[PDB]
Amino acid sequence: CPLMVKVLDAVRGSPAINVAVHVFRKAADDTWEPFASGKTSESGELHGLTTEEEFVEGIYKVEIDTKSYWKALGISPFHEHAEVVFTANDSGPRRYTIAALLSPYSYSTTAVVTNP
Amino acid sequence: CPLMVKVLDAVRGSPAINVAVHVFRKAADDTWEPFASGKTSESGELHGLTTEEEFVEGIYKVEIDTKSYWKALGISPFHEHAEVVFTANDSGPRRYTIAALLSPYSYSTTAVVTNP
Amino acid sequence: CPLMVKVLDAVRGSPAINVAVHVFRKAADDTWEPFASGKTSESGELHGLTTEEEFVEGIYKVEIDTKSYWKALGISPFHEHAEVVFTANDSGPRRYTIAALLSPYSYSTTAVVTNP
Amino acid sequence: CPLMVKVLDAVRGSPAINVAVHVFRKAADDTWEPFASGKTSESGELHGLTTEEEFVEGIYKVEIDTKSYWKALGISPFHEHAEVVFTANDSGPRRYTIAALLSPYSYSTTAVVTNP
Ligand SMILES: OB(O)c1ccc(/C=C/c2cc(O)cc(O)c2)c(Cl)c1
Ligand SMILES: OB(O)c1ccc(/C=C/c2cc(O)cc(O)c2)c(Cl)c1
Repeated sequence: CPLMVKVLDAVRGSPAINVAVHVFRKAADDTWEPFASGKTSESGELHGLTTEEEFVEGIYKVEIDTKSYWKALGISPFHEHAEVVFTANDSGPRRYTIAALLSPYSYSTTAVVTNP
Repeated sequence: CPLMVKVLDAVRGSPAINVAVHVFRKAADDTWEPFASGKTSESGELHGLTTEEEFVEGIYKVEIDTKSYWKALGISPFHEHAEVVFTANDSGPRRYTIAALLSPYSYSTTAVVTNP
Repeated sequence: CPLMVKVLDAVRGSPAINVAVHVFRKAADDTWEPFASGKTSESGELHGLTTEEEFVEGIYKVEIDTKSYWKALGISPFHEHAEVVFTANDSGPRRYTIAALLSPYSYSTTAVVTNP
Repeated sequence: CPLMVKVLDAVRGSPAINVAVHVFRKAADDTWEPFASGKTSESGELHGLTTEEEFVEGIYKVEIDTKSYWKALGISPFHEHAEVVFTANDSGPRRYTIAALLSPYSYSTTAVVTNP
């Protein structure tokens, strides 16, 4: 797929499983249109959010529901969620992996952008 | 200073200087109302955004114009901006420092929540 | 394999390719014995460092040559290398992924520990 | 203060208090000679490690006893310690802050290098 999301847990040393993820795309009217959604697998990965034909040039926001994830482990986390906003495919079609590493009061995110 | 924002540059190994920073607070209609903003100092810090009386419980968003920072340095930046969304809670006397460490394709953020 | 190393580049938004990696194991005499070595592939991954029979209980140090990596891109980085030191398999045999995310003046590392 | 060390807790969202910190300097025989050490304050900071005259160019190692920190909080910590290895260079008047952000299975570190 042209878009994949990977989530890691820095407290447990494991993939972040069952993490809800929502993708929005900025519409012409400048509002965030819902584009795709899903949940991470046993390996902390989310595959199949979209296809090459559907994943056109645009501004995208990937929202990772970190709060729900931590609450289900008894932790009262700082953030509501992690948000990643970026322009996609404005220099031709590429493959995007959005990775996040999660702690209760901190997170980091990076992007791996590759051209097939 | 119940809220401070500090921004660092992981490429140059320096404070992120003259970075635009916006704080929004979610309203009743769940809209993002502008709350405070400014530009980071020579120390990469932004103080005096708000006061203890004005900084009530609620949901807050800190938005960092990372795109403009990297452009001014001539790196092609991946993110449109860096966004940090959290709930301010009154559980005792608290002060919040929102730190962000910036790279062209990644950022990390942490909250340092302390009792004065 | 029971030990894999993954390295990402936060400046370029890509896997960190051709990164030299050395693994040491603390010997009885309390010196660091050379245990395994290798280089990351096109995907930023290093496979085949060791086997289940060889990867016994111990204290291990994984040294990632970050300086050589950046120098070959014209960057004069802060760190000599990234070092990850940890006790392995003292609670039974497990699989270890050591991940690093690299910037010129910063890096982060995490561990994904799974039980097959 | 040409060298400061600051340590933060990504789980509790707080300064890492009373953390042991050791600084070593590589000798001619390429041995790690003890150079300075101490314990972080209530602010997670360690000042007065050295002086401008004593802090000559060379290779330095900052070692943080993260294992003992997490044990005191009852989390099973992955790393034996966190280590940061860098070359101090005289290219102009410089001051170094070595920051580390700690999780049980991960840490990130950055250098803030500034001209007084
Ligand atoms: O295919 B795999 O086995 C795999 C393993 C680990 C990662 C980790 C990515 C990462 C993101 C951060 O913000 C900080 C950090 O230290 C690591 C990834 Cl993308 C893939
Ligand atoms: O004195 B202060 O007000 C202060 C507060 C916070 C930091 C450091 C923040 C930091 C954040 C990350 O997401 C990764 C990382 O390695 C470091 C520093 Cl240096 C200083």
